[PDB]
Amino acid sequence: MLVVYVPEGYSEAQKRALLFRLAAAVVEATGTPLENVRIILTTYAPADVLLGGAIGVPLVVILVYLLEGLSPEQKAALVKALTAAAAEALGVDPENIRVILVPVPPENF
Amino acid sequence: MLVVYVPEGYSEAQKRALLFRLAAAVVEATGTPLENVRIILTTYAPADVLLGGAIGVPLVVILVYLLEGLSPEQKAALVKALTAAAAEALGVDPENIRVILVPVPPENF
Amino acid sequence: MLVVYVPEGYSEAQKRALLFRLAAAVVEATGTPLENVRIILTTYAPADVLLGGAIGVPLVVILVYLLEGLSPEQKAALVKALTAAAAEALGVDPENIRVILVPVPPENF
Amino acid sequence: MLVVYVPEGYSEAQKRALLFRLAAAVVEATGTPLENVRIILTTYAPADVLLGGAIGVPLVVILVYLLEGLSPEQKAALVKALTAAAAEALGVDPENIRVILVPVPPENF
Amino acid sequence: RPALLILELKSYARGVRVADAALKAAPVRLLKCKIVEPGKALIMLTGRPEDVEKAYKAALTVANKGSGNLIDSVFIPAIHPALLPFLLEETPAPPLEDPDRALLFVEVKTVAAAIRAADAALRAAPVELVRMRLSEHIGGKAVFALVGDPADVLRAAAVVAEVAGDQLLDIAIIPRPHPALLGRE
Amino acid sequence: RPALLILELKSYARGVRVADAALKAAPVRLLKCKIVEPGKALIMLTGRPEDVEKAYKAALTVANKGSGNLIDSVFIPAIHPALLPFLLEETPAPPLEDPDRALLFVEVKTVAAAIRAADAALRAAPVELVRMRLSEHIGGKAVFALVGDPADVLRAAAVVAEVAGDQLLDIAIIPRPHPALLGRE
Amino acid sequence: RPALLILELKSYARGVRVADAALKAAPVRLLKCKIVEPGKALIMLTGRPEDVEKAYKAALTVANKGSGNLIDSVFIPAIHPALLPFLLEETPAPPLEDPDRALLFVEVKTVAAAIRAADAALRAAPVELVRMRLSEHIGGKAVFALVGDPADVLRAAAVVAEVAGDQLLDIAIIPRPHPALLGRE
Amino acid sequence: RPALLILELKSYARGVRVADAALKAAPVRLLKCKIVEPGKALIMLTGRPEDVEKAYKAALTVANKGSGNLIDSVFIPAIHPALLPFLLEETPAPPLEDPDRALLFVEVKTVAAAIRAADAALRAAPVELVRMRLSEHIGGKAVFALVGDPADVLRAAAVVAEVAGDQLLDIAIIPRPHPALLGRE
Repeated sequence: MLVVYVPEGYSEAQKRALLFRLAAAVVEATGTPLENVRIILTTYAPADVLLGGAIGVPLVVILVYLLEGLSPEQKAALVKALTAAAAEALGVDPENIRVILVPVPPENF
Repeated sequence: MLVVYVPEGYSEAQKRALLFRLAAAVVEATGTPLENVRIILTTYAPADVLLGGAIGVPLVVILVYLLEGLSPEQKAALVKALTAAAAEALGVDPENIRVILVPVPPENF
Repeated sequence: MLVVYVPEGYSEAQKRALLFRLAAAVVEATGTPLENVRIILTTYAPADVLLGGAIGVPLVVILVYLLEGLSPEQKAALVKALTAAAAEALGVDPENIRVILVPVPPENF
Repeated sequence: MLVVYVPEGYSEAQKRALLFRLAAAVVEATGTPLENVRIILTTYAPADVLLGGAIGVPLVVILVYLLEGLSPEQKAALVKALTAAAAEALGVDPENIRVILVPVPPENF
Repeated sequence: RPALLILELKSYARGVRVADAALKAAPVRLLKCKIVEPGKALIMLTGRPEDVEKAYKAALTVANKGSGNLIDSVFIPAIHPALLPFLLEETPAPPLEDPDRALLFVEVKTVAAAIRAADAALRAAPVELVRMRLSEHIGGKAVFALVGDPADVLRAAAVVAEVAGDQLLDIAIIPRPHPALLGRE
Repeated sequence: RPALLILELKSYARGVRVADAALKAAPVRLLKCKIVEPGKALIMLTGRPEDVEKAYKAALTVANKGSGNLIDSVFIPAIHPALLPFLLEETPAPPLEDPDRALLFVEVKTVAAAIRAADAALRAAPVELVRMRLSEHIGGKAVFALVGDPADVLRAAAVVAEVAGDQLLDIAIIPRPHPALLGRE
Repeated sequence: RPALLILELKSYARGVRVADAALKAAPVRLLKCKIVEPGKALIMLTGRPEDVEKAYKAALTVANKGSGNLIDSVFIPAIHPALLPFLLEETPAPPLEDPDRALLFVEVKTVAAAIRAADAALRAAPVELVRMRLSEHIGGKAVFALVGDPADVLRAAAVVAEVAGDQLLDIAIIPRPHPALLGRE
Repeated sequence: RPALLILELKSYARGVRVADAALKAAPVRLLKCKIVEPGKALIMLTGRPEDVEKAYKAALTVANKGSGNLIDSVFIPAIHPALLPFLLEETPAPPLEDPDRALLFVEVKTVAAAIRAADAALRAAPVELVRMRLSEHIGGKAVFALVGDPADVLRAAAVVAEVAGDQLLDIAIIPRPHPALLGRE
């Protein structure tokens, strides 16, 4: 499961390409087939978020739910790939993309 | 805490019955009173999600936050009950319902 | 009594002249004064009538209620006069005008 | 000549099929070619007719103008065919269809 | 398991007419052919299944269902026993014996669909009626309360919501009574 | 009596996808998965009755019928023999042998409902097709002519009008041919 | 100098009917009774002058000209010889022999008025057709190119503009070709 | 790496004129100056880079780009080899040899931007075309399918979406074929 929080005001082409590129990065990094890769995202109001004493500046956040058994190095590879993919997809500086993932316990997923 | 992500285009009666049936399943499975059962859900744009190389197909996701001390068998019972309840509530095949839960640590909830 | 069924889509001048000419023909043929000559007509929808496997083609029908004692030859004279009058009045071929009359019994009129 | 009085509120497809079926019944029963079979019908306001102390209930009436020389048995065959055809065409009970015909004298038609 | 036929009409003289025609066809007894607030005619009939059914289609043909004169017409072949004491007269149900039983309350605009949902819930869910009211001193609404186990009450709520659909106007759930409303709800 | 499945779609890539999924589920052969004027995807499949049916519901679930992407979807378990030479390829029918046979012609907007009406007429009325054309060099329309006895032709016209309903765009009846159009109609 | 009759209809079954009636009246041969893009029926007939004329008025009476079913109906008693190779089939004209001949190109919405303007220009101006196309793979338009002397080409352009009037959709004039388009225009 | 020039026009006589002027300026060969559905003129030219470029600006000056007569004009100096067999004629690609290769399909409204996106994807992504179709029996659309590795296919999809932008009308991805559509997609 992926949930991505993004600001509003993006063209349908832009988020469409964002979806394709994120799927590409995930599949190439973790090596899973397309059959088990799911992605979901939603937007928030521009006048709604705060970023370090500033309000209205854009901020993209990534949340991942991933299964254990992945070594830390490939976890870092996933993190870097996701960051670069999103940044190139929407041309926003990497300081505005915060990526976070959670190890879903094997008894849990 | 429950958060359910659903597509848009559902009648108020439909999601109302969905809420009632989900509450029913949760209460009957975990045995908790109605006083401590909370459920929340929201919708996303149809042109917004990807499902295995397809865009626009519906996909329902369930997120649960549950306290430890529950044996795996009753966890599976909860999972099955939630899946069946949602599927019958909205008539969508179970392959389109992904259910996920998280054990909130006792020092955390 | 006269009742004429006609299609819709005719100018007020056209049916007005049609009325005058029909009255003229009736009076000159049967020799009755204007005081006892009455004429009535109505229209029907174009998408409403069938004419020999065709629908929408125009078709004018004449119905007369006439008293006995008129010899067949003058009945034929009335029929011919009415046919020619209507045909010249609306410029439609005589094959599209069907004229019919009924002898109202003397104990009946 | 046929004139059929019907209520208003019928789909164009419905009266179209009604015309076809009535023509079928007439042709098959009296054995005349399509070249001499003519049918006409019109509608009346629902708030306009009375039916045995009831106002607004639908009532279909058939009027036929037919030439003599037809034996009573085939006249009854025509009557039955027309009744059944109309009833099946518009799904109204036969008690609401009144069929009537008139023998147009040979010196008259 | 007896049957029922319900007729909600606006042209209440036409409702009189259709009731007369229905009993012309069939020897079906009359339960109530009366006008109620806000000025709508309500007709209730019962009898033999096939007799009720054929009278029903005769009435449908007579009254021209679908032209706007008929608000709702509900047919049902099998009806619950506990309905009869409620339908015939205001029969107070016995007071609740277990305080744990949660309560369910609904509200829909039309009585015909109200009892349709009631019967659907009864068939689908083993639940018991307590209080009920139809079209009297109400402005056209109708109410009926349910009680029972949390799981049973919730599933019955789901079923009744599904059946009522857009006819529904409101719904509510009471988790727990205590003697200040237990019997005094 | 074989079966048929017809799919008229606008998002023709989505039509490709739904066809792929349908054959994922079932070993149903493909007849035509092609785009036609004015830019609509047409899919025809045939096979075993139950196989076709389950593939059909799978395709309906996949393509989300009712959301506007699907113009029409027609399922049929039993199909007429003379359909196959017409559907597979443009097969000219033998010339009419009796000049008395009147002619019938129809026109509806969508091909799926067109063949639905054709099959309904064939089941209801013993009539024989002569000329037919589907979605090619037409702008999306479709035609098929019928011949036969006056009574049979008229009853078939009534049936086809009833089935087509609002899908119908035009209808016509030719009473009599003569050699200048007999074969040259 | 043979004659021609052209019929552009929208209710193409009605076009079939009117063609059948026209040949009922007259022994006039058929050239093409076919539908074309974007779904319009085109009918071409030829024969004896008086025969064609009386068949024409019979067809006008049958089809109820002026009610919107008839896009255009053009009658002509005398037609140019070079038309026949163009009308019957796509006949490529011989390549231009003099590079000095300027070129003329036109475009109108309806084919009937297109050939009406063509015939009017031919009668008024001695000019020769080269390439032509009617209602096929075009969306309903029609084209025909002309070549010749500057003065003749310009006067023909004036005449064709006058005749076409509002039917015209576009016009253009090419002053000079050179071998990269001479024959490769 | 040859070049290409593409011209999509509505006033197709004006398209003829601009093509004539373009070859007036330059000895650039002609690929296709033809009208297609739904009645739009398509012009394709190729030649020396500088020659093509100067002819292109001459044509832009002649046709008054930006006034609405020109739907799209795309210039490109370097074109992919595999394009030529596809562009010149319908050349069927060899069947896929590895079933693992996922499939990609796109759809945009205009052919010029379609091939612009195709070339952009080819430059950015090493992917291979399989099936393609342009402006024929389509109503103005155009298609081309791609195959290959999941990562390559997905990145190519991203690139083509980015380049197409609002020109895009639809896109789809097929994860896996199996012999019932492998070659029968």
